[PDB]
Formats: sequence, C-alpha cells, structure tokens
Amino acid sequence: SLIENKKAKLVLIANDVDPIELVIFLPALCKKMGVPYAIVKGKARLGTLVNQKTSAVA
Amino acid sequence: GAYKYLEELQRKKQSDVLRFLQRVRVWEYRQKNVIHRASRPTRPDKARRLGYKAKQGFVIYRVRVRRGNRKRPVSKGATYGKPTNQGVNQLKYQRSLRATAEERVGRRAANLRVLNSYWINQDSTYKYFEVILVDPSHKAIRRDAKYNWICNPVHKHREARGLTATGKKSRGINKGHKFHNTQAGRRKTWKRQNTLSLWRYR
Amino acid sequence: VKSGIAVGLNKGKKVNQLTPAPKISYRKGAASQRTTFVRSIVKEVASLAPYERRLIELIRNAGEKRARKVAKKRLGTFGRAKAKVEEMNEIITASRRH
Amino acid sequence: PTRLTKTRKHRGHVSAGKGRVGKHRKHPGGRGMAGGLHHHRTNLDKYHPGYFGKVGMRYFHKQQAHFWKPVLNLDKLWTLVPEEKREEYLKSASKSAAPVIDTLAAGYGKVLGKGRIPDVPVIVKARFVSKLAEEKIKAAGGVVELI
Amino acid sequence: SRISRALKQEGAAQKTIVVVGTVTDDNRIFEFPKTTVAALRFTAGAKAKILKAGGEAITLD
Amino acid sequence: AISKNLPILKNHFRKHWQERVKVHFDQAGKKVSRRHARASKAAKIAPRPLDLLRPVVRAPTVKYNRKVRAGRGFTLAEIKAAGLTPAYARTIGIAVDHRRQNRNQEILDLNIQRLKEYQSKIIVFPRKGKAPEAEQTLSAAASFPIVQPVTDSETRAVEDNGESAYRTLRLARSDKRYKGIREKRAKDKAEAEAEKK
Repeated sequence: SLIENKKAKLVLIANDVDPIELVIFLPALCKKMGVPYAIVKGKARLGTLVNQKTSAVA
Repeated sequence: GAYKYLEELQRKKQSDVLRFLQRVRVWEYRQKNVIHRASRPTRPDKARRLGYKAKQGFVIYRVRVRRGNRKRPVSKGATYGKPTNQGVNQLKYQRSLRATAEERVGRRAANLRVLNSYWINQDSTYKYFEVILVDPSHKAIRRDAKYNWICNPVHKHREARGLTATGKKSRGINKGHKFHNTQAGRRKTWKRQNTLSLWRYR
Repeated sequence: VKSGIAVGLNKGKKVNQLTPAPKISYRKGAASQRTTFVRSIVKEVASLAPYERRLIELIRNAGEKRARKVAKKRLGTFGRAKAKVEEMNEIITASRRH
Repeated sequence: PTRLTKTRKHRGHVSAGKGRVGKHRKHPGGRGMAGGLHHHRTNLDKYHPGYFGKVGMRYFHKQQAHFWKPVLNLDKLWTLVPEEKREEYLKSASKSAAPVIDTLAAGYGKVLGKGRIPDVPVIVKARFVSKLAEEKIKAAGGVVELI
Repeated sequence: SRISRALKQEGAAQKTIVVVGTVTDDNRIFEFPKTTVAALRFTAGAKAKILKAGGEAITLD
Repeated sequence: AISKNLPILKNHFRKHWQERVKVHFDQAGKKVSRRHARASKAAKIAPRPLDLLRPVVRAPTVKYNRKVRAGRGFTLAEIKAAGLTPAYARTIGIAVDHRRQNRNQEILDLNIQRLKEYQSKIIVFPRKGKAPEAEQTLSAAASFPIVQPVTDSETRAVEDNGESAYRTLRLARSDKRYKGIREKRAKDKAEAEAEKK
C-alpha cells in the first residue's frame, strides 16, 4: 500500500518467500509507481532489523 | 494491499509464471504424504477469504485425492440386475473431489473441525487441496466470538454431512427455480412430498 | 409507462411510478481505480495464456470469423468469445501497433 | 358401519358373493389400467376415447395465472352491486349517476355477455369484454371502462 | 325465475304455483310478480324475493 | 383391472406410502401448545405485542394484483420518510425489510401514514428507569389492519365517447403482435433501401 500511494522512498524484498507469488509483483509494482527497490537476501535478515522472525518486505 | 494482487494474479493460471510455480509444486506434494500438514497456506489470500486466520488453532492441511470416476465395486462387473444398472464404469461419485479431501483429513484430524478448503493444484493422478482446519478444543478460538461458533457441537464433522461449501453445492442447495428437487434437503422435500398427510377431519 | 388497460405493449395499470434509487449492489460493473490498476500490473505479469497467444497469432493471420470460432471453443459461449477476441484486438493494437 | 355392510349378510355363503367358477383371484386383469392398448382396448374405445397419444403443443412452466380471466355474465353482473343498494338503482339511475361495477375487485376478468340486463345504465369496470357484452351495456346506457 | 315464466303463461297469471321441491332464488330475473307459491322449502333468497313483490310463500299444508 | 364407464383415477400409492403416513391427531392439541407458547411469549415479552408492525403491499400477479396484503417489512424509504432509522425501527417493533423497493406513491402513502399512526399509538418505555405500563395489546395487526384501498364511486358520470372497449383491447392486442414485424418493415422498404434511394 505504501508503494501504491508513492510514499515509499525505498523498499527491500526478501528473495526467499515460499509462496513466491506473495512478492513476485513488487518489482513490477515498484517499477510502476517509481519506487527504488532491491531484492535482498534473507527473509531472515529483514526479520532481525524489524524484530520479527521473517519479514518478506521492508 | 498485497492480497488484491495475489487475488488477481492467481486467476492468471496458464500464465508463464504460474505454470512454472504449478509444475514445481505439483512435485513437492507428489513427493510428500497424501495428508500432510502445511505449515502455512500457499494461497494465503484464498485461505483468508475462506475464513483462514493466521492464529493458533487454525491450521492448514494439504491433502491429495485421486482424480477420475468411481468404479462400482461389484466382483468382475457382475452387477446383477436390470441392465440399467449394469453400468460399472462411467460412474461419478456425487460428492466432489474437494469434499473427499476435506472428509479424509477430517477423520485423520478428528479433533480439528474442517472449516473450508481450497484447490491448490492438480495433475494426471491427483487433485490437491489445501484444507483449512480449526481447533475447537483450543482457546484462542473458543473465546474470540468470530470463530467461537465453530466450537459448537453442531459443527462436528461439517465436511461429512455436507455443511462445507463444496458439500452444499454438491447437495444442490441454492435458492431458486433451478434447484427445487433439493432446497431444504433432497431426502427432505421428497419425504414431504411423498407423504400422505391426513387430518382429523379429512 | 403503462397503457392503462389489460392488453398491449406497454401494459397495464397506471400509477405514480418513479422512483427507486439504484441499490448499491446493482453497480459492480464499475471497474474502479484499484481493480484496473492491479489488473494493469498483473497484465505485465506473467504474459498471455497459451490460447490467447494462439489467438493474436491467429488474429494476425485469417483473423476474424476464424478467431471467434476458435475462442468459442477455447472459451464457452460465443458471447464471451466476442469479449475475448475483441480484447485481443486491443492487446494487439495498443502494445504492438502504435 | 360394519353391521350395515353387505359382507355381514354374506356370512355362511361360501364365496362371499364372488362366485365359484370365477374364484376372486388377485389381479386377474392386470393392474390399474393395464392392457389399455391390449385387452382393455374394448373398454378404452368405449367410455374414454382420446385416451392415447398426444394432441396439441406443450407449455413449459405454464403458470396458472396468465390463464386467469374468470368470466362474468351480464345477467349476473348486477349481483356485484350491493344487496341493499340495488332496489334503488335498478329503478332509476337515469344517466350520469350509475352504479359502478368493479368486476375485477369482485374477482372477475372478462365481462362476457350472456343474459339481458335492464335498460338502466351501469358503468362497468373490467379487464376484458366480449364484443357483445359492451354492445349490451352501451345500448343499455352505461359503458365499459377498461383497467 | 322459472316460476315467473309459468305465470306469464296465458290465462294463468293468478294461479297458485305449487312446487314440490325447493324454490331457489334467481337474480337473473328482476321484476318477479306478486303471487302465491306453495313449495316444500324456499331459500332465504327466494322467500324474500317472493315476499318483496307482495307475494306469499306457502307450504304444502 | 379397469372397468365400466368409470373415470381414470390417477392415484399415487405404488410406493411404500403406509410408512410415511402422517395423521394429525395432534392438530387439536397442537393448537393448545401454540396458544400456550404464544402466551408464554406475551408474558416473556411483557408490554410489547407478539407481532412486529408490518406494512401494506400489493400482492403480485394478474390474479391477485387487485388485492392488497401484508408484506414482510417496511423499506428504508418508507421508514426514512416516517422519520427514523432501520436500526431503531427494529428496536420499536417495526419490521424493516431492506430488500423491498418503492415504485408507487399511492402505496407509500398507505405505509407512511401507517408508520405515522404506529409511532403515534405506541408509547416507548425509557431505558433509564421508570416503566409506566398501559397493558399489552397482543397484536399490531389487530390495531393496524390492512383495509383495502379506495377505487370508489357509487354514482358517477357516464361518457360514451365511442371508443369501443372491445375494439380498443382488440387493437391494443393487434399492435403488440405486429410492432415487431412492423418495426422490421420500417428497416425494410421505408428505411435502409429508401435511405439508399
């Protein structure tokens, strides 16, 4: 949604998501709404910065 | 909103990306058990529309069923009787494959209460169904009034009676003119209209 | 409008007709910003279907009559083959043409 | 009453009034309309005719309401006018003050002209009319309003 | 109504119409004439419709 | 089987009917239990009536349109005009029926007045404390009956203007058949080809 409203300055996307479709679009989305994104390793790693187990996005 | 994408993605099913993710998954499940526990629902949207919630007591169980018709068992094709019912082969079990999946996991996971199910994949051999199940024993459910209903005793094996969604279709329970012969219930309306009703004064 | 008799085209009894406000449901066939936009994202993913690809390659060739006669088979009603073969034309002419 | 029935009166007599050659076996002519085209055709060619085959077109989902139109004869017509308020009208309406007969409300469709009304004018209100029914009302003095 | 016809016969407008049966009311006629009628039973329609005229509903005794 | 000039009875007892025979001996004793449960409502409910106030509605069809009748509930038009909410209408015992719509000003007035006479004749008990009861009238339909509307004129003017009802109905019928062919017969001859000319 934050991307849908152009409000995101930068998005990060875990490359490991089991329902791969959960994410697939985000690149196409961030492209369409002019957000710079970067598919980054570990849904694990995003978890640690945000205090969850996983995180999928950030 | 992530869901409306996934919602409207999944509908593109012969799509280059989905066909890949299909063929890859129909391997994962082919190699796993026939009724094995899905750690999380692989159509999280589809799930959560069908009353899945990501909270304790809710579960998802994948399950596999054989595609194709029912064979009338009868030794050797010896049906015995009016050639009408010599039919062994092209014969079609009236409960869906969806339901049979819900039912098979029901008896496996007796403590759980099926809530709904949804289609994942299929192939030659099998349809695959993600079945969402819920634990009326468990408290998170029993307290919170949104789910609490499912804990009542009149939802013990909703799948078996055909109180699941698939069940109610297969029972032929819509409103309207296209569904007279079953509406309250097939064996009901019959047993209402195949009754002689006699008053005191006739 | 009602002709004021039992038999006819307009038929029957005269009344003070108007009006029921259009119940919210009736609508539905407004596409609405969201659905279009999401669908427009999920048109750039993940390509056409293999009949839809068979369609626009068949539309570039002997491209109508034959297209609808195929899309009736690879869909259901002729009524939806109209919609799809019409839709294909718009996928042909928007992206590839112009 | 069992006393009064004839089977009491038969008691003693061997055959219960069914005869002795003919026995009273169970279903000696088949059942319930059988051999209609075979060994009952005799009875089905007297006493019934029309009883085989399918004359005429079908009507799928024939609702029995489009086929409503219950008739009202002009003889009867006046009965729809109230019982007390009749004495008065039938002896002098004299145009422009006629007792309106709503046949529809009284549960009739077509007004349909069998008998012969008086010369007193009526103003009928009805969903249909026979050509003649109107003719008989117009010539009496009243009119058919349609609805 | 029928009774009325049997009066409108020639030289019988003053005769006492003996019915042996019910006399039923008939609203198809209007101007039912002033007359005596013996019947077994009248209906409350037809007893009144006779008596309204000035007539006389009689019984067979 | 079969017999003398005797009509063709169609009877349906070839299945095992004598299993599924239901004889309402209850009837008379059921009534009791209904009367008794209607009363037990009335005590449980207490001041209110057993019935919610229901609206007037014209029955469907050709066969019944002439009749008026009690429908389900009141519409979010008829309530809003009578000056309350459906949410609240339910609290005061007016049957709201969302799914009915309102294409007749002469039915609405029938209802809107009916709601206005109801909201009048009832009193509402304050939620806070005191409840000054004035007995219970057991039914709304008792106090608010469905009296059929007025298309009435005893005596009335007569105007024989030579329309000929038969001729009118006959004509109206004609037109309804031949509109379809005649509107195609406009496209033929008088349009398209004459438009080309």
